[PDB]
Amino acid sequence: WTGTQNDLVNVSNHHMAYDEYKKRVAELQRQGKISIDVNDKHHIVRVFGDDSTFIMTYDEPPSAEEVHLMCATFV
Amino acid sequence: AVEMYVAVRISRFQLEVLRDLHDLVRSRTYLDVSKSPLATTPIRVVEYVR
Repeated sequence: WTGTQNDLVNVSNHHMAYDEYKKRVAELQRQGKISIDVNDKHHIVRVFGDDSTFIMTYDEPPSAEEVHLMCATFV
Repeated sequence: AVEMYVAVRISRFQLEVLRDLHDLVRSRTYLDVSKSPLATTPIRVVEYVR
């Protein structure tokens, strides 16, 4: 059951990280940085054993430095 | 002397003369943003409170 355990753990902490990343992004939005109207709609997490990926979609694509700011906030 | 035998001349001219200094003032219109300021951020719908 090693693969099942690895993918169960990997998909668990991802939700708890996204939960607080949303709070940090909301904090940045109320101040002047990422700006409003940059809000994701669907987020999908894919796990294959240890390795995992995270995909978030947007209606209006944020500019280049917005991507850096949000990626740094998430990491 | 610096001109030649035939002279080129002008028939009509229009110039404005004034009699008093008080007449020298005119008027133009402005917006007075104190009560009707210029707009920004046009009307939008509400979908993302935060």
